Amino acid sequence: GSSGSSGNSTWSGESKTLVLSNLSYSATEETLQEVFEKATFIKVPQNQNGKSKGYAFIEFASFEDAKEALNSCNKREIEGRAIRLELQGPRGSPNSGPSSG
Repeated sequence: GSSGSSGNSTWSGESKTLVLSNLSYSATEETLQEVFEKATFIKVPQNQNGKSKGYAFIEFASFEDAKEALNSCNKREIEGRAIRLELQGPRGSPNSGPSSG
């Protein structure tokens, strides 16, 4: 959390469910099933018409696999649209550090 892109950081927590965002309507569970092979289950919420709300819910065996794909898949260009992945769950927090000991 800051005013600038940092990258993949080790958050104090573990989640087997990955939160996909920036999904294209043209993209469906089918396309996702290709990007995530370890994904034990893929969910893509669409609209009454058939348009992806703009996000998705990926499921894995554990925080192990989920992170394995979330580390790479991160910012995956699908159907001409960059998709982001974030470990679903609570909002963790870093540990202050004024002076190292």
